[PDB]
Order: sequence, then C-alpha cells, then structure tokens
Amino acid sequence: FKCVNSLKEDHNQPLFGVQFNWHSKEGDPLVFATVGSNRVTLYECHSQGEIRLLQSYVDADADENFYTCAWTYDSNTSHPLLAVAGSRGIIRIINPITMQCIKHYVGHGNAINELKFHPRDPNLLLSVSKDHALRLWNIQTDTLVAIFGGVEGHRDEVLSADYDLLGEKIMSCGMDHSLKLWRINSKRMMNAIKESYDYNPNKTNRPFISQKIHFPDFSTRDIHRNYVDCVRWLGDLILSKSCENAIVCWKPGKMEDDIDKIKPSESNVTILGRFDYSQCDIWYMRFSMDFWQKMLALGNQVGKLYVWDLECTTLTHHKCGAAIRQTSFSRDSSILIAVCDDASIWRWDR
Ligand SMILES: CS(=O)(=O)c1ccc(-c2cnc(NCc3cccc4c3CCO4)n3cnnc23)cc1
Ligand SMILES: [Ca+2]
Repeated sequence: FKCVNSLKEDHNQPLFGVQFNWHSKEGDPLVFATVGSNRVTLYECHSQGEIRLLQSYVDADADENFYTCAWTYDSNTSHPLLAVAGSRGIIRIINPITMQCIKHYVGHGNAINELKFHPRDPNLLLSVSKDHALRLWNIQTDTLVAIFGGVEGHRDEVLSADYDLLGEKIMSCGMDHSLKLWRINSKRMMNAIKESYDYNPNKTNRPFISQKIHFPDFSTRDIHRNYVDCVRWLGDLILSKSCENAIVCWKPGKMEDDIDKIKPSESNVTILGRFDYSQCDIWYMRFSMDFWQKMLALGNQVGKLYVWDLECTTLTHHKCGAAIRQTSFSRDSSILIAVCDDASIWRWDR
C-alpha cells in the first residue's frame, strides 16, 4: 500500500465512520461515504489516486452527531441506499443520488453506535444503541421486527454488532464487557421477519407487534476486561477488540464445539489467536475486514494504520497524526480509506 491522496472536511469535527459501497458493479464508480458532525459525505475514487466529492447530506439538527453509516440497495431496482444514525438515536435513510432523506426511524431511547444491513435481506437493518438494546428493522414495510435486550440482554451501552456470513445470527458487544449471541433463524424470528413483510398500516388499525427477545443464545465476559467496541464474524469464528491493544480471535464453547450446537448455558470460550498492536487504548476505534475477509485493518490513536493478511504491515504518513476511527476497503481491496479525528481522509492504494 502507498498513500496516493489526502483531504480534510471543512467542518473540522472527528470522522467516526467510513464505508465503501460494495453494492456497485465492476466498471461502475467506486464510491465511499464518511460520517462526522451532522453530515454524510459521498466521494468517488478515480484513476491515479483522485478523490472526487459527489455530494454531502447536512442534517437539519446542528447538534446531531452521526457515528455510523451502512449501505444497502432497493431489491426491486438495485439502486443504492444509505442508512445513517448517531447521538440523536434517529435512523435516516438517504437516497445517495440526491443526498435526500427518504425516511427516518425513531425508537431507540438513546444514541445509535452501529448500523448493519442483513447480508442476504437488504431490507433488514440492525441498530445498536446506548439504551442497552439492539433493534431489527424491516425498512421496506417500515416495521420494528424485534428488540434484543432487557433482563439477560446487555447491562450497559451496546457499541457494535455483526451478522454471521448468512445472517442466521448476530453477535453484539458493549460497555458491559460482554459478547452476546442472538439467533434470528429461530422459528419465532423467521415468523416475525415473514409477518413484518405482510404488515401495512393502511390495511389495519392495530400496530405491528415487535418480538421482545429478552435472552441471548450465548454470552461471555471472558474475552476482554474492558468496553468491547468492535465485533465481526470470520466464518463461525469471532474477532473482537477492547482498548487492551489486541484484536482477539475466539469462539463459543470448547475447541470442537459447533456454534449451532452450543446451548445458551455454555460457560466455555476458546481463544484461537491475537492481533497485537500499539497506541489504540482509547474507546471507539474500529477494525475492518475487506469484502473477502482476506485482510484485517485497524487504525491507531496517532495515525498509524495496521494491516494484517488473514491467509503485519504499518501504513504511516508524517501528516497523519490524529486517531484513525474507522477504515474501509473497496470491494476489490485495491483501495483502503482511513478517517480521522481532525476531519481528514487518507487514501492508500495497493
Ligand atoms: C473527539 S472526542 O470528543 O474525544 C470523542 C471521541 C469519540 C466519540 C464517539 C465515537 N463513536 C461513537 N459511537 C460509534 C462507534 C462505536 C464503537 C466503535 C467506534 C465507533 C466510531 C469509531 O469506532 N460514540 C458514541 N458516543 N461517543 C462516541 C465522541 C467524541
Ligand atoms: Ca451452521
């Protein structure tokens, strides 16, 4: 990787999220989104390291602080859509063509820390919040499918979640140090997803009833000893990080225990490896994997970019010294984008 370009956003506020759109064709434009302050900005990656600003969405609320964004497509037309949320706990669905807000979802009793679209069903949006719960939305019928939390749910703010390869289960983590598994391929959850597609507030006067999932399918507080701010699946394995300067690769149960044969009572975990690094002991630092899950990338609090081949390397520039909050690889992994606390964007090409 070589640094081929760099730019700073005029608002000067930290950039907390960055996502390439992976739903674009080959030979179609390479687009990425950035979130920070009350803004969502679109960019196009061109030949010889050029970054072209497409458009920005500025939210009406000046005190809204976007923390996350995620890309989806309209199943019927294949046109891209972008979901954004943050400190207001409002989900906004933006039309990237016109950078206009199509619709919004209110529900969470505090800020939204991460947004994730279901890997198979583009209408299924997962939100994680400071209110201790996860929420699964059907953005086609504008319904709240399920609320994950309560009694045996997270006991503090949820910082991250990720679906497995096929979107049969979610793993979430937060300030309570725990990592919780929630199966969505249960009869109850599949009937709720099916039911949510048949709902229309125009054909009934009764509300749609959300599944209230009070108990996870697995839980552990044995991986990390501090806030768990990032979680991602690597097949049936889990990669998670705290602020203890390591990304831990682990799994529920014992060495030969199948994740789908694990009972909720399961008290064992198996650590399969660690990715050690330095100066990334501040809360809110995300790691990211490329489309193929062939590469791992994590930025540190002083502008260093760690990149590991999953089949280490440090990417530095003297002008890059602020905390790198999030990174994103293009679908083909040829480009890696890093976003910083000083509103700066850094482009690294293979
Ligand atoms: C410059 S400062 O004033 O010290 C500061 C620093 C961090 C935050 C902040 C960032 N991010 C989120 N949530 C999203 C999130 C969650 C997990 C990992 C992760 C992210 C974004 C990057 O890595 N926050 C929720 N509440 N505060 C925050 C706000 C102010
Ligand atoms: Ca399985």
